[PDB]
Amino acid sequence: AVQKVVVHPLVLLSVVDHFNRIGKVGNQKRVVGVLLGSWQKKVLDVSNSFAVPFDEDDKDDSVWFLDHDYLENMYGMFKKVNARERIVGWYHTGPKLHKNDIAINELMKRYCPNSVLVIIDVKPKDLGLPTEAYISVEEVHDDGTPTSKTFEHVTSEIGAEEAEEVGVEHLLRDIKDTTVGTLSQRITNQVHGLKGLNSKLLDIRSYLEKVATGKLPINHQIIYQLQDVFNLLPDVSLQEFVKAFYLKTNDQMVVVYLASLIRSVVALHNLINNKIANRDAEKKEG
Amino acid sequence: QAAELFLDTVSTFTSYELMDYKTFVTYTVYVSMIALERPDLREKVIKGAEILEVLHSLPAVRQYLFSLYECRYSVFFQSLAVVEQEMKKDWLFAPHYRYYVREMRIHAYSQLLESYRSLTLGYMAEAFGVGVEFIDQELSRFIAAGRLHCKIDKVNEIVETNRPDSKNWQYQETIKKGDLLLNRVQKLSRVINM
Amino acid sequence: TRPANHRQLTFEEIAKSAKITVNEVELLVMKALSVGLVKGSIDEVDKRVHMTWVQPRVLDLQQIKGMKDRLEFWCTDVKSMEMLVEHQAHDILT
Amino acid sequence: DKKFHGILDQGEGVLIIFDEPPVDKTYEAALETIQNMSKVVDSLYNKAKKLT
Amino acid sequence: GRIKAIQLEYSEARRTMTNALRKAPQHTAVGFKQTVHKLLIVVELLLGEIPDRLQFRQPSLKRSLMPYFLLTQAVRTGNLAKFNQVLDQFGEKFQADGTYTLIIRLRHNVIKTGVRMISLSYSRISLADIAQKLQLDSPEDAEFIVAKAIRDGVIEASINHEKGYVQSKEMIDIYSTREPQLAFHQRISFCLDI
Amino acid sequence: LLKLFTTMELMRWSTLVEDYGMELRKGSLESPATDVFGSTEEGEKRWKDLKNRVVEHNIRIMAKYYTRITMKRMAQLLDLSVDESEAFLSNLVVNKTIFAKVDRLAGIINFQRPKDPNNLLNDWSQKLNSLMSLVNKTTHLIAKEEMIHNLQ
Amino acid sequence: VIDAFRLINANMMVLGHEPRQTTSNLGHLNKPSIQALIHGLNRHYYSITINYRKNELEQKMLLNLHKKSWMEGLTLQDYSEHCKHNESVVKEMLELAKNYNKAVEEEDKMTPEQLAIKNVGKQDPKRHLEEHVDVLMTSNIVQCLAAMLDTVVFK
Repeated sequence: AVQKVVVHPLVLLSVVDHFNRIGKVGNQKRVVGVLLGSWQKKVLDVSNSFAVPFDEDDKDDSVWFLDHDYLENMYGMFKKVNARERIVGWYHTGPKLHKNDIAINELMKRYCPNSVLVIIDVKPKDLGLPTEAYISVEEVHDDGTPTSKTFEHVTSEIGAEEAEEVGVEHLLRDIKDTTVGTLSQRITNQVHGLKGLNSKLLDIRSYLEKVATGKLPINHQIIYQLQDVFNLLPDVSLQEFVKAFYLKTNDQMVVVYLASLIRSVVALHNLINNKIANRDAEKKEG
Repeated sequence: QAAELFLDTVSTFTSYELMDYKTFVTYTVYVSMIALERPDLREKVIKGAEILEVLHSLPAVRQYLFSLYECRYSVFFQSLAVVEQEMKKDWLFAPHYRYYVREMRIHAYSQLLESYRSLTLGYMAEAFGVGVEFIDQELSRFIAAGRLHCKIDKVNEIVETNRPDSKNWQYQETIKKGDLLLNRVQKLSRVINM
Repeated sequence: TRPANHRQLTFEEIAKSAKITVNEVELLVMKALSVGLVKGSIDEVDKRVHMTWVQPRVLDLQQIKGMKDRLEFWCTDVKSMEMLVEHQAHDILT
Repeated sequence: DKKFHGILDQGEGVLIIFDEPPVDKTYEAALETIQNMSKVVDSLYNKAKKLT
Repeated sequence: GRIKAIQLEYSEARRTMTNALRKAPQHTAVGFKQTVHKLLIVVELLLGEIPDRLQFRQPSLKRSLMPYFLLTQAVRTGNLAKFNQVLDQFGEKFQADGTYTLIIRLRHNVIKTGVRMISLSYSRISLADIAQKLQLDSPEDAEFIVAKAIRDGVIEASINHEKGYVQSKEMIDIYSTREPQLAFHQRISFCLDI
Repeated sequence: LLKLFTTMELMRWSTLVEDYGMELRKGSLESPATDVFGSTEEGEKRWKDLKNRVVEHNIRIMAKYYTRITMKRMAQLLDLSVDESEAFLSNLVVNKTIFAKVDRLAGIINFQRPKDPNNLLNDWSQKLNSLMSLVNKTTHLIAKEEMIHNLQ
Repeated sequence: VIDAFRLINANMMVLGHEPRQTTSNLGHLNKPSIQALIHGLNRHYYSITINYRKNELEQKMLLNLHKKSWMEGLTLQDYSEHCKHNESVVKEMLELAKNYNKAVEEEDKMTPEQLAIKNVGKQDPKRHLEEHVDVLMTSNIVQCLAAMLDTVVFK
């Protein structure tokens, strides 16, 4: 299907504004709308979004309303302002992927035959990216239920347009990884990556709590992947692998050695260049 | 450097003021073998038209060069002894006359040991000049020096070759070269700022 | 059954457990690999068969508890390596 | 003559063949760079020793 | 530097002096340069590292270091008789400079260096032959020092007590080991320091 | 023809001939068989060529599933004498078709390229990438099940 | 660059009485742009100060979202290609370093301003050499560090 879905900052912001605009109830309620955007070379881009009215009682989650006329009427407005953008999917806060959001996609399947739903939290206090993009994929089997239809995840990242980036960076003026070198990498990928790995691993452990207190009767497939995960663990570091590592870890140190030595020489010449400067100035002065 | 420069000027020698051509070829042949490797000789001093003709007038030097290539090691030393005594007397070469003889010997040993794997020093004691204790004594000093990759087993009187990869030497010297430069930069630092 | 560390099934150790002669186990391993059901290589010098990936199967309720152990022993290892960088790299952060 | 990469074993008349991988580079470049800067630091001495 | 030198704290003795050398005045203080140099070369010799040959040729060190240059000739060569024959010749000047105490303890090093090179160049050398090359004066005691040299890490390979030959292990492929990284850390740490 | 696709078909030329001797004499129509193989000279050449292809298939397939195969057992699978097996192997190796280095002093021939330091480590890099992706996929499948039906 | 505006009445200018009745030193903080002043700035319309409202929920959901990655931290970046990049960069320092020698002798001459202007057409090894060194040290420090970090996270 689609390899990845890029979400522009404007759409991200128009969803936070939507929740606060209607979230006067306070306790809890999702918010659902319709996404707009365009894609090229099998890579989706989402730029604009508008709010579609949507209500649903909590009990017996098979009741909900989405205004088709509002979707059709408003899209006539957005089409006039910008013709390039056409409906591509829908969004909803829905932190936990509520169950009823598998027949809703059928409602929006009319306007976009291959639509994607992006769940974007409005109240994020976490470390991961707050944009999960799912696509509908169909396959019926004899294990789950006679009617089988499940979402498949597509990697999503926050994009940036030339005009939006100007505003986005102006709006922050709060913190930036200035001098983006060894300092940002040691923190933007190494430490953060470990944090994510732990959380995902902890997520797996939480599900495995079913061993004692069964929640679902062994999903079967989840176990299959977990078995493959363990086999894929790098082979014990005791064989010829250890020699290969040293022959490469040390090989990288020579370049570091050479780079440092060149750095010292240039640093020493720089001090000489400056030191002779003030000595010459002082000598002439007195 | 001399071998590369001299070999280029072998065919163009207008500087008769010093080292008349007859001696210039000898110098080019005396430093050519200590400088370049065997494949380079094949098309620089052996097949070379200019140099082969001059040697016809010099019987001693010609047998010295072709001895190494022809692998007549017995005549090599007898030729390397005369070059030994001549280099001492000759100016501009006496300062490193000892270095030339020792370095040429190593260049000859490695040439013979490269082909085989487990040749016996009894076989070397005849095909590389007389003496079984001399080859034992001479070989031992050179292995300790770090060159002449080979390792001697006395009780069975056999020398087995080894194949050190071209990284141990490369690393061993990148640290020794680095140390020399590193010391120099250190001494500059103390020179400035008292 | 074998832990991933050893996985050095010898030719004899396979024939005995399947009732084959030693001079025939070779066609068995290839048959398994041809279908795509196990992955590995065959070394007919020391008479060994390497295995690297046996197709996953079902684990009722006890091998899954053991799977929990391997995640606890692994989450705690990754946890330690996180604070190690965070503590010795306090200056390089934020 | 650097055509093969093996040795002859006179014990049983066998011609062992070796791979002999390349020099790998990235060390001559480092080695020459060290020596090139070796004289660059030399050029720095006369800029300071005989100047300041 | 000298206080640690006499108390077997050699490792820091060399580093302390060399730091004093580079911080010592260059143009003047020539008198004490000889004394600092003399002790450092003796301290290095005990440690085992070969002192640089550059400072045995300086104009102001040629004469002074001659009694100590000849010493390094015997220490570098594994033979023990040369060291003894060098001590009796210049023992007085060692007395005069108040450093003879440190030299009489070099007899162990003259064997350690020789055993290192002898085990480096040979692979299976008869036990009796070891004594002749090291001038041990007897084969019975050769085993212990050869045996003792193994404990400290001077040489690696073991010995065959019954047969009577000292064997050496083929120590190759040093690059893969982690030692090169350790050597690079030392240079890297200081180079990033300056 | 299906014998060249599935099961990797370690073929025995003895079995191939005995199971398919019809393609040389007669069959349902055998019209191409008489022309393709039934001739005296032109057809006979195609008999040797087929054996070469059948031997080529055995050698190539054994390469995928073998790290080191003794020379003697190689002949049995290929159905040729040891000397002939070397001759065919050399022909393939010299033409840059199958990688194989043979140590005829011990009758062992290994089909493994001497692992390079970067290739050994590069594969380790790819193992992590799949492992990391699977972990991400594993968790994302858990939410579809654990966090969907539980709430119900 | 927004500079929201509003119109001034023509009656006031006819009356001549200055509008906006300034009662605080708040509006006279931004110097009007000369380009805008050429047109009807403070003559046919007056600018109004523009500021912005920002909250942590907005900021944290934009700043901590724009440039982020999920798992790129523990990726070893094509180990075969990494050393090839090093070889090309280092080889450039071999020639770059040599030109550094030739760029030190001719320096420290009279009229350094003449020397300063003399570096306006030819590459200066003083800066070029440093640029390569900077990338070389960070690439390997990160690349090497991920090697040991991975070796403990995974088995």
